[PDB]
Order: sequence, then C-alpha cells, then structure tokens
Amino acid sequence: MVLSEGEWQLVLHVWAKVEADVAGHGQDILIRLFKSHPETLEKFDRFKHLKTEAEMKASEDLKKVGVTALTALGAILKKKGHHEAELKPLAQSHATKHKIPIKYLEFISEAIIHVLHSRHPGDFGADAQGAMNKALELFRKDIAAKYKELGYQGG
Ligand code: HEM
Repeated sequence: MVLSEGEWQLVLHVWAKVEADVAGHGQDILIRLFKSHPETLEKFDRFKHLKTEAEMKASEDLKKVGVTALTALGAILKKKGHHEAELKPLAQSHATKHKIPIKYLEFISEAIIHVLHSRHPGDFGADAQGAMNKALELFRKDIAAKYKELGYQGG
C-alpha cells in the first residue's frame, strides 16, 4: 500500500500515542505551525485575536478545530493509503473554502513531526519518522492531485 506494512505499523504505533490526548496534540501542532510560519494564522479568521501561546491554549474553539483535524488525519492514516473517499471531501474544503496551498500542508506536516518527536521520542525514532514522513508525503501528493481535479493548482 505504497508504504510497506512495517512502515504503516510504525505510523499507526505513534498515532496511538497521539490518540491518548488528541486535544493536546492538536493545540501544540497548531501553536507550532503559527510560531514557525506566522502567515498560516491568517487562514483562521476566529483565531486572529489570539495574541499569545497561552491565549491559544485557552481557546476551546482552537482546541476543537485541532481535534476535528487530527481525527480526520487519523482516519486517513488508518486506511494505509486506501483513502480516496476520505481525502476527496478534505481536498474540496481546503482548496475551495479555506484556500490552503500545498506548501501550508508541508508546514503543518513539519509541525506534526516536531510535536510527535517532542512528546514521544522513544516511540518516534528515525525509522518511525521516515515512515510518518512518507505517509504525510502520500497524503499531500494525493490531495494535490484532487486540488488539480477541482481546478486548483494549490500554489
Ligand atoms: C494534516 C493536514 C490537515 C487536515 C487533516 C485538516 C483537516 C481539517 C478538517 C477535518 C476540518 C473541518 C472540516 C473542513 O472545513 O474541512 C478543517 C478545517 C479547517 N482547516 Fe484544516 N486540515 C489540515 C491542514 C490545514 C492547514 C495547514 C490549514 C491552514 C494553514 C488549514 C485550515 C483550516 C481552516 C481555516 C479550517 C476551518 C476551521 C473552522 O473554522 O472551524 N487546514 N481542517
């Protein structure tokens, strides 16, 4: 399934650690994204009054958005590449409604790997990082193809 079975197992092993605290992981990933690439914050209209990390962590709205997003990503990862039916609506909303370039999906992928390694280093070594990188690369490639199918280059 594009990745090897062993690679998918490493992806899902670390994902199980994410699932012990989806809300906290989602908050940390978003905060890391906004800190590393501040232009991404402009895409979230309801979060622009959040000026500090503590304000972001206190926002129930932001926490809920993060949980919804990681839940969708987890459902995609669990399909081990067989994710067309789950990925198509996500592509539609992110291309046409939120207007998210593929580069921003690279930025959030970086943030995901950063948070996963920060929290779970003993379960996220080099081989697991490589597997997760391949899984997110596949996600980004397939969503870029769906963007094009909808008439969006995603640049
Ligand atoms: C792993 C990558 C991502 C996943 C799995 C994901 C998933 C989701 C899901 C499931 C939703 C709720 C339904 C929807 O509107 O589609 C959502 C909302 C949204 N996403 Fe993403 N997303 C990702 C990346 C991004 C990035 C990188 C940005 C911006 C830099 C972004 C911006 C937004 C915005 C603005 C919303 C609307 C939130 C709201 O108003 O409630 N997404 N995302």
